[PDB]
This record gives sequence, C-alpha cells and structure tokens, in this order.
Amino acid sequence: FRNQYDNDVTVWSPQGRIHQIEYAMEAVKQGSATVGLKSKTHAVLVALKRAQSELAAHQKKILHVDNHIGISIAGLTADARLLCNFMRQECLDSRFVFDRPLPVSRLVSLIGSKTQIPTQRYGRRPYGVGLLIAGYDDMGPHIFQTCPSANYFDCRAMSIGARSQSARTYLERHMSEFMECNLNELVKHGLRALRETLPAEQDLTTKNVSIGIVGKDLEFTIYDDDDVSPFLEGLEER
Amino acid sequence: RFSPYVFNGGTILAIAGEDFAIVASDTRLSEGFSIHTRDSPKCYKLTDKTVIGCSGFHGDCLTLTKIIEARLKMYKHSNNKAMTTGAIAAMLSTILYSRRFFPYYVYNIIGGLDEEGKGAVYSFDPVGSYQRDSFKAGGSASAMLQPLLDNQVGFKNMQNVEHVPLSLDRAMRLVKDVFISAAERDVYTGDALRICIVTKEGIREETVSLRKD
Amino acid sequence: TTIMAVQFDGGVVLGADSRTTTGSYIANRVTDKLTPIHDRIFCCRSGSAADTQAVADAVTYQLGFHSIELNEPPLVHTAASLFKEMCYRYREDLMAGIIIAGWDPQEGGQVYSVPMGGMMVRQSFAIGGSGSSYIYGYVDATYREGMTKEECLQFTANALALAMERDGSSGGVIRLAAIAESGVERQVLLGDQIPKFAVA
Amino acid sequence: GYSFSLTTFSPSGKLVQIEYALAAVAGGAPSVGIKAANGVVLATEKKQKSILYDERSVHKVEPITKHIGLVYSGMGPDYRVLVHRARKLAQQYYLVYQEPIPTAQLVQRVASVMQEYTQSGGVRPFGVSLLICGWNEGRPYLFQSDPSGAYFAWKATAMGKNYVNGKTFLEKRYNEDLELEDAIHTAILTLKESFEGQMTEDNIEVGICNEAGFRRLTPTEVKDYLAA
Amino acid sequence: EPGIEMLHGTTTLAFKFRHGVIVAADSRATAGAYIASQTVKKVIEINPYLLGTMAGGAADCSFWERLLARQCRIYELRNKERISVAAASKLLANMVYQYKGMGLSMGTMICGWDKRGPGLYYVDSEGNRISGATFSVGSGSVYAYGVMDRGYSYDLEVEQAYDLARRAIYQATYRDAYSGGAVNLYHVREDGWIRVSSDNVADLHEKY
Amino acid sequence: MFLTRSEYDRGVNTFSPEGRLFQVEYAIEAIKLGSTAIGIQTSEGVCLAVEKRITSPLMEPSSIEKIVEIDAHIGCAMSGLIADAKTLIDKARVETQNHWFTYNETMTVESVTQAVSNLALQFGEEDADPGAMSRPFGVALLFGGVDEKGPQLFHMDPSGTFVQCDARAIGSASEGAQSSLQEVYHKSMTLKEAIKSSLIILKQVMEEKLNATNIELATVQPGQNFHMFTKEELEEVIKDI
Amino acid sequence: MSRGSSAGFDRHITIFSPEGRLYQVEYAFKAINQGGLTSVAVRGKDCAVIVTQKKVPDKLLDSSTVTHLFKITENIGCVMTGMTADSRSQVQRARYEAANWKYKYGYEIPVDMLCKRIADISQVYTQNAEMRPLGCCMILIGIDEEQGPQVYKCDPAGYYCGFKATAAGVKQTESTSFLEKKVKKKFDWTFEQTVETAITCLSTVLSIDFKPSEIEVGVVTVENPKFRILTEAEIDAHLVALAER
Amino acid sequence: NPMVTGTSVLGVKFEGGVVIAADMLGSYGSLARFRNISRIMRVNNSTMLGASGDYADFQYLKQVLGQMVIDEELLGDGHSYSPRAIHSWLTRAMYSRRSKMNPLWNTMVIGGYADGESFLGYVDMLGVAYEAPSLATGYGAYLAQPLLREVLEKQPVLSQTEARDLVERCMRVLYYRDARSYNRFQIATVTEKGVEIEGPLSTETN
Amino acid sequence: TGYDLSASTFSPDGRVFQVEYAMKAVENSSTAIGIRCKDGVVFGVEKLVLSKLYEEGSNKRLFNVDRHVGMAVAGLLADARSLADIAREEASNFRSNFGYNIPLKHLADRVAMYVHAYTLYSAVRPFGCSFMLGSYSVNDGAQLYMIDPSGVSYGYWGCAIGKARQAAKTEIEKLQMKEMTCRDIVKEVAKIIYIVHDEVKDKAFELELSWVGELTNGRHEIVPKDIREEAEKYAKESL
Repeated sequence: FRNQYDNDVTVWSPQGRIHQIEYAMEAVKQGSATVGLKSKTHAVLVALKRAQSELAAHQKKILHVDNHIGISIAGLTADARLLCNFMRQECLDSRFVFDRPLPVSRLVSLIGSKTQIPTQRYGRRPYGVGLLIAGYDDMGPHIFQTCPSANYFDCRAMSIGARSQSARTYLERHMSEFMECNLNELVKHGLRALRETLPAEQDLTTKNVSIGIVGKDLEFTIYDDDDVSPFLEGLEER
Repeated sequence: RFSPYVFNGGTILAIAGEDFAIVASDTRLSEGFSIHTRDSPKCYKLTDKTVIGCSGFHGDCLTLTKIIEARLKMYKHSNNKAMTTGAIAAMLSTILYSRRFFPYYVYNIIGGLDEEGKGAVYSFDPVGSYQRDSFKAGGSASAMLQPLLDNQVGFKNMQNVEHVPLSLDRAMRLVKDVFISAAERDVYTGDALRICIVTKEGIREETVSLRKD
Repeated sequence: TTIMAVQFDGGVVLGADSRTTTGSYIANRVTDKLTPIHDRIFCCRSGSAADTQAVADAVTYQLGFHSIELNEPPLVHTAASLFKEMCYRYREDLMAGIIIAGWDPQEGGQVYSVPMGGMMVRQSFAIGGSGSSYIYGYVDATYREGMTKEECLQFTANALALAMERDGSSGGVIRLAAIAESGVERQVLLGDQIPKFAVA
Repeated sequence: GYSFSLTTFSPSGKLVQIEYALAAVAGGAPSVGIKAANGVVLATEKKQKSILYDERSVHKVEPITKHIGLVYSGMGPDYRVLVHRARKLAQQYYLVYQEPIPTAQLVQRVASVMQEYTQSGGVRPFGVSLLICGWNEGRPYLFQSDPSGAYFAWKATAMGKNYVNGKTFLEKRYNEDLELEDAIHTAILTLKESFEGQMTEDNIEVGICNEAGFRRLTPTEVKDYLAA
Repeated sequence: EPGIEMLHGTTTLAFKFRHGVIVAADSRATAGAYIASQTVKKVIEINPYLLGTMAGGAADCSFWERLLARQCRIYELRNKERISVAAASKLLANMVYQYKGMGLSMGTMICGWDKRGPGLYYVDSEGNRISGATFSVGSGSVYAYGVMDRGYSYDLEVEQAYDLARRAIYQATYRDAYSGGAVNLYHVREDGWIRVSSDNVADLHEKY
Repeated sequence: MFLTRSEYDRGVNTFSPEGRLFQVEYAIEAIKLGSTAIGIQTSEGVCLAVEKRITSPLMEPSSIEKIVEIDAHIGCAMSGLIADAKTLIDKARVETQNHWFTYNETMTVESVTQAVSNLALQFGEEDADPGAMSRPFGVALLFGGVDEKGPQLFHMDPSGTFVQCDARAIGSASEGAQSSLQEVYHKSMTLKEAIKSSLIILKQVMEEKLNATNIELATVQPGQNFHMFTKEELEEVIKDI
Repeated sequence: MSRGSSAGFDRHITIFSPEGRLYQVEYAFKAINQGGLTSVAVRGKDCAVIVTQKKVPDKLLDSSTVTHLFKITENIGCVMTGMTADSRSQVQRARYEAANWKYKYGYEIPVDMLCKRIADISQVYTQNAEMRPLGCCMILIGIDEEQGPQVYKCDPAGYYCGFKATAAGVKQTESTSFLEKKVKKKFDWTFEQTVETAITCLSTVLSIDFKPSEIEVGVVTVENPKFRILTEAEIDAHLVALAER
Repeated sequence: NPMVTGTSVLGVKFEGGVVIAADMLGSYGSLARFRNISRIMRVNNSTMLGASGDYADFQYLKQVLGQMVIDEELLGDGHSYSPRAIHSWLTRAMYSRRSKMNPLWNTMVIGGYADGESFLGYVDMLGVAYEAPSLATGYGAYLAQPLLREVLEKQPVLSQTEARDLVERCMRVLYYRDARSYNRFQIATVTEKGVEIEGPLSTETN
Repeated sequence: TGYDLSASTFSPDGRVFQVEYAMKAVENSSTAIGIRCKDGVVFGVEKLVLSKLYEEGSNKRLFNVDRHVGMAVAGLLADARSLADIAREEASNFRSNFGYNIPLKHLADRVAMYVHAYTLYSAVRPFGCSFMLGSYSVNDGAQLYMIDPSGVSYGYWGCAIGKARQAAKTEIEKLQMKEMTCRDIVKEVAKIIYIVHDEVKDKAFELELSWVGELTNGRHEIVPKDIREEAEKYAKESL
C-alpha cells in the first residue's frame, strides 16, 4: 500500500505522510557531522571536513554569509550553495535599504518560506540541504537548524549529519554548562562533541576541523587549516 | 516641471605618494544658496587600503557609495579575498557607465595603494572614463585647486629646482594650505576639513577647521 | 460646479448646482450632479465629466461586491478610502471632485472630502468646484456647530445661491440631498424658491 | 490499450477517441434537419423528464443571426458553449464585412474551432455534433458538423438516438421536389417513427429558415401544425 | 554640463605604409574650456594584435572598445585563431549600430596587421565603417589631414613615417585650442604592435 | 514488507530511499564510460593528460580536442559526454572574460570552477522554456591554473561539487589510476617528474598502447600561459619510456 | 509538462468512455450528497422559496456562522449543496459575476443569465486536464421583470434548467416524486398554502416534524423583491401553522 | 508637480530628546483650503516623522510606513527599526521614485530617540539626506534655521524647555514672515517616554 | 485506493482521497485548542518539545497574523508558516485598500478560499495543516474560526484540532464559555491542555498561550508570564 505515493512532493501518503520529504531527510543525514553550540559571549560552528578522499582538500563546510552571520552545510553542496547565494543577497539588500545588519530571526523565516515554496508546485524538489545557522545581533548569539522540510528550530546546541546522534547525546548531557564560557572552553566543548561522532579509529586532525566564531565585537571569522592549531591545542585525547 | 538633478557642491582632492595616498574633502554641504550642514564628509573608507572620495549631487553620492559597499561584499564572498584597488576602479567605471542614459551627476576620485605597496590615485568623469593619476582634484573648487597642485607636486613650470619626491609631512602641509587658500575664493568650500591618510598599516583620519563662512 | 456638503448630527446635507459647461456654453442645464454611490452614500463629482463619472461608477461597482461580502452596511470611511486610492493611482491623468458624504450605522454622519489628486479630510463641511472660491467667506462666517437638518438645508441653499449669482461657470437649479436614518430626501429647489439675496 | 490519449493514433491509424465522441453523439437526443426548395426546418426532441421542468427557460435550437439556426445531439453544455462562441465568430464576420456571414464560412469557423480541440491533448473532443440551417442569396443551405471537425452538407439527415433508422426512413420518403410546409410535416413524421414516448405538443422544438430569416416555432404553432 | 559631454574629438592619426600601420594621437580632455587632463592616453591596447583609438567621447570610446576586447578574445578562443581586422570592425560597427541616435560620440579607428596584412577601419558613433589608407578624426583632424596628405607615401621609410606622425600631431595641436598634451606613437609592426614613444609637444617645439 | 508499485525517477529531482537523488548518481557513473584523464598539481605547475582512445585510423587525431583552455592561464580537462561539456566550456570562457573586463584582472581558478558548478544543478523547470536542460551534465571536469595561488587543480563531478584536489584522476580506469597515483605521488615534484609519472601511469592503465597520437598533455606554470604540447614534444618526452 | 492525468477511463475527466460518458461527472453528482443535506426549491406566482436542513452536530458551533443560504445580490440569492469548500468558492464566483454584470451592462443581472454564466464556468472545468469539477450544485431564486419568480439549478455537469419546483441532495428522487405529485394537482400557491407545501415535502421525505432550529429558509417576493431569510421567530410560526391541518 | 502642501517642519535636537513643529495647514496654492490637518506622524514609540510638501504623498507614506511598522510588531521578535533605519528606508524609497521620474513631492524630517541618542535626519524629494542637530524646510530653511544655528553655536546642549521655547519663537517668526503660514500647529516630543503630540497651539503673541 | 493519485481526481465513490490524507495528517500532529468567552478568545497548544536542546520558545505556533487577530496552528509547521504569511499579506492588502482593520469574518473566508484553491489542481497538493483564527473587537465582540485543510470555514464557540481533538472537544463541552472572562477561562484552558495531554508516549511538552480581547484592547498578545505560570500551577493542581 506504499506503491505510488513515494514519488512526488505533491502527493500525500494515506498515512498523513510525505515520502519525498523524508527521503530528502535521509539525504541530509547522509552528510557529515557538525556542531553548533553557543554561549552568552559567542556563537560557534564546528564542522568536520570530508576526510574520505585523498590528495584532495575537503569541501568547505562553513560558508560566510554576512558580517554578523555564519552558516554551515551538511547535505548536498548544490542546494547549500544555492541557498547561500540567497542568504548573501538578502543580507546585502537589508544593508542597502535599512543600512543595518539583518536580524537572524527574520532571515531564517525567509529561508523557511523559500524552502517551503517548491514543496507544493509539481516538477520541483525540496532543497536537500542540512543547514546550520550561527549569528549575533542585538539579542545576542543565535543557533538554528533548517531541515529540508522548511522547518527551522532554535537551539542552544545541536548536530546534524551522519553519526550526529552521538553529538546530540553529548549536547544533551552537557547543555547545562554551555551558556557561560570563554571562547576556548566553548571551542573545546564543540571539538569534543564533534569528535564523538567520529569512528573510534579516526581522530580529528588539523586538516579536517573548521571552527568558526562570531561575537560581540568579533565579526564572523572562519578558521581554516593550520591557523586553528591553538584551538586544537590543549585538547586531551579520548 | 521636475528637475531630477541638483548641485550639492563640494570638493574632493587626492594625492598619491610612495607609501601613502591622501584623500581630501571638506564638509560644506549646500543647496541653492543655503548651507544644509557643516559636517557632511565626502570621503568614505571602503577597505583597509582603498578610500573613495565623491562630490556633486549628494543623493547620487549616497546611492553610489552604498552600491559600492554592496559590490565589495559580493566580491569578497565570491572570491575569498579583498578586492584590489585597481579592480575597485574598473568596477566603478562599469557601474557608473551602467547609468549611461541617466548619468550619476557625481565626480569621483579613488584614493588607495596598489598591491605593489605604492600610492595610486584614479580620477573619473561623471560617466566613468578613468585614468591612473599622481594627483587629482574634483568638484566645484577643483578648478582653483588643480593649477597649484600641478605647480608643486608636478613641479610644472619650475626651473632649476630639484624634483624631490613628495614626503608625507610635506603632502599634509600642502593639502592643508591648498584648502585654506580655496576657502577664500570659492563659495562651496569651508566649515571643516576631512583628511584621510591611507598607509601600509591601516587608515588614520585627520580633520581641521576652515573658514566657516 | 459648486458642490458642497454639510455634516450635522445623525445625518448630512449635500448641495450642488446643475450646469455642465463646455467653456462658455452649457451642454446640460439640469445635470444631476449628485451620484448615489450606495443606498445611503452620495458624492459629488466635479472638475470634468467623464473622468469623474466613470470613476464614481467604478466605485459603485466596487464596494458593492465588498458590502455583499461583508454582509454589513458599507462604512462611509470605507467608501472614502476606496474612492481615494481609485483617484490617487491615476492622479496624473484624472481630474476629480470627491467630497464624499454619507451616513453609517456606527459613527453618525460624515463628510469626507478631497480635491483631485487624493488625500483625506473628515471636516465639518466640504466645498468644491468653481464657486467654492466665492462662497468661502459666507460659509466660514455662517457655519456653526450643532445646527439641525432644516437650517442645514437653508444654509446650503443660501450658499449655493450666492455661488449661483457670482459664478459664471455654474448655474441652473439647486439639487439637494438630506441623508439620515430613514433615507435620502432629494429635492430640487429652482426658480423663486432659491435664495434671493438681492444686489444693492 | 492505445485508446486513452487523443494524441496517438491506434496501431491501425484510427482515432479511437473521436469514435468515442461519435458514440456519445449517437447517445444524444434525436434531431432532424430537412432542406426544402423554399426553406430548411430543424426538429428535435425535448426530454424534460419531469413536468417540474420548464421547456422554455432554456432552449434546444438556438438562433445565431437573422437566418441561422443550430441544433445538436449530445451533451447540452458543449452545444451551449459552441453556440455562444460561434456567435462571436459570426459577429466578427459582420464587423469586418458589412454583410451577414454566409452559412458556409460559419461552418468553416465552427469546424476549425472544434477540430483544434481534437488536436491539442488534455482537452476532450467536443462530444456533440451540430446541424446548420441557412439561406444565402435566397437559397437554402444545410450543414452537419461532425465533432471530428468534419462538416458535411446534406439534402436531409437525422442524428441522435436510432438515427440510422431515421436516415433510412428519410431515404424512401424525401425528394428534392418538396416545399417547407410539407417538410415540417414529414420531419415530424420522421421523429414520430422513432420517438418512443407518444408525441405531445410539448416535446419538439421546431425552427425554420426562409427568406424572412430563421425563427423558431412557438408551441402554439407546434400544436397548430400537429392538428393536421 | 550635467556630466555628459565627455569630448568632442581631438587629433587622431593613422596610415598604412608598406611596413605596417603607425598611429598617433595626443592627450587633452577638453572639459568645455578647462582641461581635464594632460595625460590621457588615447591609443588603446585592445590586444597584442590590434589597436583602437579614443576620440569624440572618452567614456563611450573606452567602454565600447573594452567590450570589443572581451568579444574578440572570446572569438579567438572559440575559433582558436586570431580575429581579423575586418571582423573586429564589423563587430564594433554592429555593436554601436544599435543605440543609434542616443547620444553616442565614438570616433575609433581599428588598426592591426592581420592575415590580409595591414588593417585600418574607421568606426564612429553614427555607423560609418570604411577602410582606407589615411585617417584622422577629432577637432584637429583637419590640420592632421593637411600635414598627413603632404607627408604620406606608401613606400616611405619607417623612421620618416615616425617624423611625419610627429609633425602632423604637433602642427594639429599647435593650431587647435582643444588638442594638446604629450604625443603618443604606436607602430603596429609584424605580429604584435610595438610602442614607439610618448614625447612631449614642448620638447618637440625645441626640436622644430 | 512486500515489493509493489513505485514511480522511481518519473519526476526529475526525486529523492531515492535513503535520500540520494537519481539523475545525479545515474550520471556519476555514466561518467565511467569516459576516457581516463590525469591531473597533477605541484608547486612548479600543473599538467593535464588524457587518452583520446582513437576508435579507428580513419580519423586524423588532431580533431579530438579533449583538452582546451578556459583562458590563457586556465586549462581544462574533460571526460565523458563531450556534447554539453563544450557548453560548460563556453560558459566558463564567457564568465572568465566577464570577470576580466568588468574587473581588470585574471579571474581566479577557484571562482571559475565555482561559477561552473553554479551553471549545473538547474534540472527541472519543464514548463519554463528559458534556462533549461531537464538533464544533469554528464561530464567530469579538471581545471588547472596559475594565480596568486599559482598552480591549482579542481575536479568537478556532475553534481555541482568540487575540491581543491591535487593529483586527481578521472575516467574508466579512474580508481586504479588514483590508487597507483597515491603510492606514486610525491609532495615536492618537479615538472617533468609529474609529466613522467603521469605518462607512465597512463601507459599502464589504458587499453591501447601509447604513442604521440594516442594521448596528449598540456601544462601551465607560473612562468607563462597555457601551452599545448605538439607531437615532437610527445616523442621527446616518451623517449625515456 | 504537468503531472498529467492518470491513465484510465474513470481515472480522469478528459478521457471519454467507449460510449463517451464522463465518469468524473457522475462521481461529482454522487459526491454532492456528501454532508447528508438535501435542499428543496419551489416557487409560486408571487414568491420563490428554498428550504434545507441545518445540521448542527456540535454545539461548540455557532448557529449563525453555519448556513447554506448565501445572499448574492440584494435581489438574488442562492442555496448550496455538496461539499462546503467548492460551495464557498462558487458563492464568491457568482457574487463577483453578477457584480461585473451590473457594472458592465448597467442593470441587475437576470436570474437565468447568472445561472447560464455559472453553468459555463462549471462546464469549462470538464474541458481541462488538471481542473477538478466543483462538486456542488447551486440553486437560484429571484424576480426578473415580468416572469415573476424563477428557480434555476446548475450542476457539475453544466446542465441547468428553469424549474417550477425542484430539489437536490440525498433524498432527491423522493423529493422529486412528491414534488411532481403536488405540482400536478394543486398549483395556486399564493404564499401560505404555497411553499409551506415544500416544507411538508421536506419533513415527510426526511424525518418527523422539524423544529425550526434545523430549518433554514430564504424567500423573495414579487411585491417585495429582497433576498431575505426567515428565522425561528418566523419559521416556527409557519411550521406550527403547517403542523395543524 | 505639487498640489496641496504644508509649508514648513521644524526640528531640533536636545539632551535626551528631540522636538519638532509643523502647522495646521494645507494650501491649494495661495488658498488655505484645510486648516485642521496635522503633518506629523508618530511612526512608533521611538521614531516620529513630520512632512512638508504635497500632502497626498505624505498620506501615502503614512499608509505604507504604518504597514511596515505594524508588520514589525506582528513579528514580535525584539528587533525594531531604529530611527536611522527609517531614515535610510525613506531615503531609498524617495531615491527609487526619483530614478523612475515619478518623484514623491515631499520633504520630510525624521525624528527619533533610541539608545540614549537623539537622532535627527532630513530627506527631500531628490533623496538628499543627512543629519543635523537642527532642521528646517521650505522658507523655514531660510528663516528658522539661522536662528537655530545661532543658538546652537553658543549653546550646543539644550534642555527640554530651552529648545521648546526656541521652536515656539522661531515658528512665530515664520508665521510673521511666511505666505503659507498658519497660527495653529503641533509640537511632538520624542524621548524615553516615547513620542507625544501636543496641540493645537497658537502663537497668540502680543 | 487505486484511483487516488492526484488532487484533481474523484474517487469511484466520489471522495477526494488526497485531501483526506492531508486531513489525516492533522491527527498525526499535536493538539491545539481555542475558546471564545464573553470578553475575548484564548488559545492553547500542546507544544511537544522534541529535545532539551531546543531553546525555550522555539517553533512558535501562535503566529500573529495582524494586531487584533491571532493564529493557532496544527499540522505541517511549514504549511502553517506559509499560511500565516498569506494571512498577513491579506490583512495588509485589506488595510491598504480600505483603511480599516480587516473583519475576522472576512479574513477567514479569504484565507479559506485560498486553501480551497489549493485542492483542485493536479499541479499542487493540498496543504497539510489546520488552524484557528481568533480575534476580538469591542465593536463586534470576539470571534473564532476553524479552517480544515479542505477549506471548510466555520466559526466556533470553541474548537480543538490535533492528535487528541475528540477528547478536547468533550472537555470543552463542559464549559459555559459564553459567560466567563479571559482571566477565569485561562485556568480552564490550561486545565484542559494538561488533562488531554498524553504524557506516557509524548512526555515533555510545553504550554504556550495567547489571547486577544478588550483586556488587551483587541491586541493579540502572548500571555503575561505571571498569569501563565499561575495557570500552569492551577492545571498541575487539577492533576
């Protein structure tokens, strides 16, 4: 009885269910792990680059959006880049008209609306992207996930991608001590969280950690390879 | 009928040195025969190394500078690097020419360093034909300013005098003096002076007072 | 072209002349210068015929669907707004003479008003057209507060008669409308009946 | 399969969809059109099943010009649309040319407009066939419009239920020699042959077109002719 | 001026003697009565195959010829071989033919030594596209034509051709109030144009 | 559970079970029909070599331009469906020129590959005539270039994804070439050292034997612009096996 | 381009049957009876009256907001039968339609013409491939100029006619039978031995005596031509008059 | 081209707030056609706007600006358009209308007080904009502006009443020496307490 | 089954199955109640909290479609947000074109017709949520409406939608809502939310409340924290 209804976004299962959205869900969770906790002083994005190919710098998992906004992607790089274009476009438009940084709580709604739009018209697909949002504004740091179902969520921390349930368990057990921390302890928390997602035989290295920071006066800065070494430094092994 | 253009006045000056590129503009913003404000600067920082100066129809000035900021952010995002000063000039040329059939009534000068570490000044026309220059004045009193700059910086019409390169202190003194001299014959100059000194270690701002009449 | 309307307690009184000119020749001398937009909402188009007539009729078109939809009596302010934007959008080609006056269940009687080009005033009395320029002084010196319907009628008749005497682009007979709780009372004062404020 | 599309021919190059439209036409109401040396009469059956119906709020035969009459056999609404918009076409023709359209160019119009529906896909063919009565330079014209877009001119034809027996009945009972008044009577005879339900006054709508132009027959006139 | 006059044309020069084409132009933007600059290069290095020329309007000339440069490099990629002079002239003329009667004031000359040898075409705002052996456009174009016509010879030796160009440009700027600045000489030799020099009229007067 | 009806790829852009789109991974190894191409990115420069797999002697080899340059300092290597691969190339060229005149410098290689990836991904607007394919590109691309990086290499797959890869091989024998290359690669490689190792692995992988006509290679180094090797260069390179 | 019609005779409206019968139209017809409501429309020489149930299977509901008599013009009204949403839409459609009519021809639309236009709108649905027929039938009442009252009813098929008396809904066959019986013999119908007979029809065909909370009645009269709806302050008095005989 | 206009809007910064003035008047040229109309908008609890010029465009601005601000309220996030933001948006809208040769024939004066800062910006029909401690429009610009600047140069920091009385006097001068002047007006004060419109007031001087 | 592949298709029995499916999707979503009293209308939702990682106040479901009218939603959250935006634009256009606040009895019809318009095209599937539109105006009191996915628009004295709609209906039937104020009725609303909630399978919800009424001068507003917390206290007491 699950015969037809597993093709078209414009088709409901006799189950109160839309198969295509859940398939795109599985698409997102076939991504790679990334963690997005935050503190009062800062919001941080920590992502693990695709350390699966060789002789190939992994894909860029954190994408700059605005002076005050930083995002990470853990799905098809395709729709991710497409949405980042619109991200930057709207941020620049807001800066052009109102001459101010765009608040996060409105940009995320813009994302939700646009991502919902194709879900109704035929011949279109959901945006198969697992997106994480980090930004700082008047009311401080903010963290958001937008699943391809155009359903965003507000978090103090959460992880999306493959094996991310381990990080979600870690964030469950250590969400309490997160709100008040320096930059370095926050980054250590995030690095540990991302580490548990890794296979026990694989350890994080300088090549596949991609911390990014944004704060009060600290504009969104993305930290590439070896530069991050102090951030990795001091971290104990498992 | 309705006139879409209006002359807000103002003067913009740039000088290129070896490790510096002074940009120079006053803040006397007027319309018709009335002073709107005494403190509207006409030089804007774009990047750590490039500073623009604009004069003329002030509404066009605002629109142009905001769209320039937008394009700077766009280029940064698209190419993961600070946009080069020469690239800035070429982009300004094309964006200004985009309004070929409805010109931005604005005169523009770009102050900044090359990426070889030297000073460079680009001058413009209201439509976008630019050219690299060692020095340039724009705006209403640019007519008064230019010959003196030719005489001193260019050493034009001098004889039997060593062509010493223009040092930072000498350039600073010269620009102060030339605006002081301009203030007494032009009507659109005065009430203040904004000076931006673009160096290799960042940008520092300087300002003095001029004739407030 | 001397449309005028007066608001009083619980109702309004309108007033306009009957003369459409083509310059110095009268095309029609019994023009029905009062358009009933709805059951209890009138207006007074003035400034040129076609661009006003068509817009008024289109406003009657609208607000009719809109009143059936709401299934409630149309609010005077609603008519004012509708026939405001309908003018404002085409404020570059249209002339107009909106002085919309009408009664509503909620807020007694209203006279919203605006010349061509669009804007909003809910004032005590509205004057528009040619003869308004001449009748300003009389109306200003005469209008008081709380005047009832009968003296509103007499005041309107007097003002329109003064306009009739001094204006050369307005004339004919004085059409009147008294909108209130029960309904409209359209009457046509003409000839001897119109106020005779002689010259001496 | 090969019978669902309207856009693909059969393996035999044979349009099943048009044939289904034809069968639907056959399932419609009986209709008769008789040409005569001085006019053309159109007759058809009113099937107001309940007396609660009113015959004459709506009508079965529709005038188009002074001298044009239409009648059908199929599903009503298709006929009503086609009448409404053939009126558009004829009104064009008079607007452009200061003279009423001859019946031929009208049936050109109509044949084209239905055929384009057949060749579009996503739109069903117009499941109804039409009859045309006309009078040009003073001489009668009679056209039948096939929902396939085909149009045929007949001396006399009959469509709707049991129309094959109707056509056979006409074959041995009509001649070019006839006039209008007896044409009415013989067309009524044709309908009576295959009426299944005992003619009253109020079952047939009758229309005729002579020099004085097309015009219906009032129920008074239907009774008036049926008297003898 | 509401920002749009940009030029009216000052003293270009080009001819095609039997050792390739040489071109010459001055450098004096004439904002009405006030000089905008003395150092506006008017010979435009479109590519190491082909040279343009600025005259009549600064911004329009510069923009449209830069667009031409884009187009011709695209051509050279797609066809894998360099575009001919005639083809470039066609491209410019077609590009400028639209926007007819909208205020364009171009006066370019396309110069190059393509497979057919020397290439010289006159392309302007209103659509003229003609080859030829001798050209000059601008305000001082008349004086330039005088001196040029009296100097030209297809068999003239190269250095004497340089002398001819210098003399013509100098006389034209000497008479014109609107032409001035430093003279520029560009020789389009065999494949790849070669910059000659950028000498100053003041020194030329001493040399003359 | 029992297997029943299912529309699989009726719509383009239909997510598979476990969320993995059809046409994208249909084209990924529709690529594997493509010829093997090798690209090495060392400090001294980059090299781009590829088999042309001459089907029959009746072609002259000069026709198959398996390798083109996006611009003087951006050379491109492609494998698979050449047909729309050339449209990819033409967009890359026009974009490079657009950046060049709008912005008076050389468009950097990374942005070129990023814009090319932007060109893909526009599958389903079957109602909308303008801007369509309704088909992913079926060609893999390799970009070499010199800029304020200098030597660079970018691999594109028919999915709008790319990497700052170096020593990245694509083709029918792509996995074998990549495996052998991994053990062959050296961090500091001289220019003909890359030429030599890449040519040896090509000789090792392809079906037909190797001569001057069988393949071709091109290089760009910080020295000067794109160079496409001529025949006698191929003999004087393959002299040493 | 579009998703397209499912391949099948009954799968989609556009395909004809072997006898060219439109299945989806029948599906709409026997989709009308969803909601259980059945309406009756009868008219006399002075008035045209339409009566239907008011099913309120919840008293969280407000009786005011639930209804099926929707005024279209101050002179012309209608009743709905079928699903609620399509009835919503066609009420909107006809209100707009008649308003446009009056605007563009300067006089109130006749009942028959409004019915024809609505029938055209319904018909064009049966032409296309991703149209779904609006599964609801809509009935008119009004006084035109001289013909007194008229009753009209379009349908998803697009067929309509003028009825001396008609009905639609679940017990439609029985309503039509009783209507035929009544109309054949007693036919004056001034105002009280009038449509009140149709109330008798509806009660007899449906259930026991009704008390007015279940009944919704709107009328138009030749001497007073407003579309206007009676209440339990009114309908009650009528039905106590009917109960006594 | 303008039709029905209000002659002047005042404006002056002061310690902790800003006050502006504009008269009850709309002229159909030389005729005081409407005498009780207020040319001041309380845009929100922190930003407030006065306008001069064709009153039609000011009403249209009233409508659209109110719609945007209520949309912000419906959002209910915490963010709000600070006065500078309204200034920027108004400038951009006016500029865009200019670029289509369909100008909004008005000349506004944005007043707002946020973050313990008194903001006063000025925009005209051509998109020209800036900030200044004091502002004026129309012949207000040639008449009241000199007095305001004269007081400000000697005293750059003003208290509430010190500035309010200055506004009163300068607009009294306007009433004396302006054709399109009227004796009735508003005063709107923006501060921590918000925006407050008081009137009608009259010059009523001896 | 079978003949139910697209929206614009009728069943052999004459039923639009692929809107019945969107309807049944509602019973797979959390509950949402709304009650109308003498003074105003009060909403209440059983916001299930998926995990502790979410910020308190995430996934707000008491959307503010206009100053004097709210929105309580149930179903696909994305569907709800899109509908909320549609409603906001409808109210904005109404204000722009007519100048006064949109009546709820009209805004509800306008949104309902749009929802219906998304049920008869094979190009688009029907929307997958149902929502409340409650509003108050001292001019005409307070009103509440229910909008099913099919577009059937009915005003309710009090409604409830979600996975436990029927139990909530039964609970509400026990209140004389016509004669309380907002203050007293909030107590009952929280009582009902806590009563109906399914703690065994779907523990760790979070109550979210709002109303509109003359006590807010006809402004749809999130409930003040003190009243909210004391109402939660009372509801826990009822347990």
